[PDB]
Amino acid sequence: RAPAFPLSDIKAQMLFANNIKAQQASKRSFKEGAIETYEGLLSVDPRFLSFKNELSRYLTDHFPANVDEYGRVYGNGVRTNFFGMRHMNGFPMIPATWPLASNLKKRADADLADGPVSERDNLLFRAAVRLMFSDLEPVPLKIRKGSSTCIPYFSNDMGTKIEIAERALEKAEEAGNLMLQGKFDDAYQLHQMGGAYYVVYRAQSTDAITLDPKTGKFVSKDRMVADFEYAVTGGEQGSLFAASKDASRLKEQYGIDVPDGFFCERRRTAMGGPFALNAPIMAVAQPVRNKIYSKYAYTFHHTTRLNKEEKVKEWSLCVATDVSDHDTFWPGWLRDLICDELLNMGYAPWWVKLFETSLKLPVYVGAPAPEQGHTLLGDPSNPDLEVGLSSGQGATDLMGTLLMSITYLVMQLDHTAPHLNSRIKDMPSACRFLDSYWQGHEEIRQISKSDDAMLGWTKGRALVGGHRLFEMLKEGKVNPSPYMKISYQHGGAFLGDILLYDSRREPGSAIFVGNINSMLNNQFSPEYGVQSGVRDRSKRKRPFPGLAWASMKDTYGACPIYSDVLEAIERCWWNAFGESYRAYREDMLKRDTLELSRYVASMARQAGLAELTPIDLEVLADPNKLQYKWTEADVSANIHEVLMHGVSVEKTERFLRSVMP
Repeated sequence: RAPAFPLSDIKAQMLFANNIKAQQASKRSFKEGAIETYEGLLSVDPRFLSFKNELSRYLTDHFPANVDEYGRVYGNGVRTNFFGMRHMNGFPMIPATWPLASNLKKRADADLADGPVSERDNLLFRAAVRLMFSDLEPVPLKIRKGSSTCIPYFSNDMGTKIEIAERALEKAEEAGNLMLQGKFDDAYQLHQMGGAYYVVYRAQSTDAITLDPKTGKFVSKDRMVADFEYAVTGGEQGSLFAASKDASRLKEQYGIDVPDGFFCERRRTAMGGPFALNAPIMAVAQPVRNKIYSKYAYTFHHTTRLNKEEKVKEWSLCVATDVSDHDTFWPGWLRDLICDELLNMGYAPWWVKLFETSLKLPVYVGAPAPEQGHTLLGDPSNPDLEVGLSSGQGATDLMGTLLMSITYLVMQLDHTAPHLNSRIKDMPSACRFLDSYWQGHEEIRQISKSDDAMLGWTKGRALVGGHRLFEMLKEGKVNPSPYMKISYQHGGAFLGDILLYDSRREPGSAIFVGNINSMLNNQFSPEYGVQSGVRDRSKRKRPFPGLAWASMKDTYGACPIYSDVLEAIERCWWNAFGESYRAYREDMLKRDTLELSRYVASMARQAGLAELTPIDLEVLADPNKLQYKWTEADVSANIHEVLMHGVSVEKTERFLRSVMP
C-alpha cells in the first residue's frame, strides 16, 4: 500500500516554491475549453464541425480499410475509418485516470516475469546496458524554449533554466552521495533533486469512433480509468471503469451545439520531472542517443519513408509488432538491473543513485476531474513507488528502447532461431553478438523505437520459424514473450509511415507511404491551439503552423489516395465555409514564411523556404514531433537553434568526465 498526503500537508506544500507560477500549479483546478484550432477558428465552431461531420463520413465511405487477415496493408493505403476527427477538441472525458502507484500486481495478474527468466536473457539485457552506455562523447545539454522546470520552481525563463541546469551539474555529485546515505529530504532541499513528478493531462485528439450499422448511432472506444483507491492499492481495492466521453453535458453547461456523433477527448496521463534532477540525467542520455543512432543506426536511427524502405526491401519476412500499454507495464526490475550493470561498468555510484531515484519517485496528481486531485502519492522522504516508466524522466525513450530491443531479439531466439543461442555464453560473447545483431549483420533483424518495431528474417535457418511465430500472432492465443504483452499491428506500419504490400505480399515488392489519416489528424485535430497570445513563437507549442503545407506533398504525397483526399477536403471545406482550403493554407504559408525570417538569423527579411528539409517544416509546425519521431541530427543546424538552446559543452564535458569510467 501507498502513502498519500493532501495539498495541505507539509510534504505537499514543500513541492512548490514561494512564487505565483508554482503556487498556482499546486492549486490548479480542473481546466477545460475550446481550442483555437488555427488562428481565429474554434475547434467547436459549428462551421468547422459540419466540415468534419461531412469529411469524416465521405472518406470513410468512399475509401474503407484495405487490411488483410495478416494485418498487412494494401491497395488504397487506408487502414481504418476517418471518424477519429469527430471530437470536440479541448474537452476531456471525466474523469481521467489516477496514476497507479504500483504496477507489480498489474504485471503478475497479466502473467509477466518478475526478472530475466533465463540466464541468457539476463546476459542480453546487461549487454545492451554496456553497448549503450559505453563510449560516450560529451555534447551540449540542449534545452527546449518555453518548457516548465516544474518542481519546485515552475519557471519558463530560459535565463533561469540554464542557471538551474548549470547548478545541478555542479551539485549533482554532492546530492547523489546524500541519497546513497538515505538523506533524500536533504538532497532535495539543497539542490531540488527529489520531490515528485507533476501530473499534467495531455489530450489525445483522435481516438476510435465507429458506426453501428444496426442502430445508426456512433460509439466511442471506452477508455478504462482508475479511481484513487485503485491507484494507491496497486489494483487491490477501488474500481476500474470507462470514463464518460459523452459530450452532451456541453449543451447545458456552455450551451455549445453538439452534433450527433461527437464526443469528448481522451486524456492521457503525463508527467513533469524536477528539472534539477533531469539535467544530470540528460547530460548522459543525449550522448547515449548519439552513439546508438550512429554505430547502431540500422536498428535505431530512422528518418524518411525511403530510409526505412531500403532496409526492409532486403527482408524475406517482415512482421510488424505492437506492445500494449508499454509505459505502465515497464518493469521495475529492468531499472534495478540497468543500475546494477552500470555500477559494474564503473559509473560513479552517486550518479547511478540519481538515476535509480528518478524512476521510483512520488507523483503529484493535479486535477483529473472537477473536485479532485491535489494529492501527493508516495512519501518523498523515501522514494519507493513502482509507477512503470515515468513519462517525464530524463531518459524515458532509452529505457523503452533498451527494454524492447532485447525483448524482440529474445522473442526471435525463442521462436525462430535456437541455433544462435550457442553464440551467447559469457559477457564478451553476449556483447559481440548483440553488436552484430544491432548493426543488422545477422539473419534476424529488427528496426525499432521503444514500442514500435518491425522484425525481419532473411533467407536462412531461422526463416521458417519466423512464419510460425507470425502464425502464432495471427491466431494470437499465446503471448510470445515473458516480459510484455506483444502482438501484431492490424495494418502494419513503422513510425507513422505505412507499409504498402502489393499483390505479392512480400517485403521485397512493398513500399513505405505516408499515413493519410495522420495528415487529417495534424490538420483538423491538432493537440494545442495556435497560442496567438504568446509573443515569442519559439515558445509556442506550434511555432509556425502554416509551414506544414510546404512539407505536406513531400510527406504524405506517396500515399495512394493523396490526390483524392485533398480534393475531398477542398470541396467539403468549400461547402462549409465558402472558401478554398488550398488558398487558406497558402496564405497561411506565406505569412509564417515571413514571420520565420525574423526568428531565423541567416535567412530573412523575405527569403523563402528554399533551404529547408521537409522534416524542418513538419518540425517547425509541430515541434512535438522532435520528441518521438526525429532528433537533433535530423534537423538543420540553424533551425535547431530556433526551438532549442543549449548549455556550454565546456560544462557538460567536465561533468560527464566525473560520471563515466
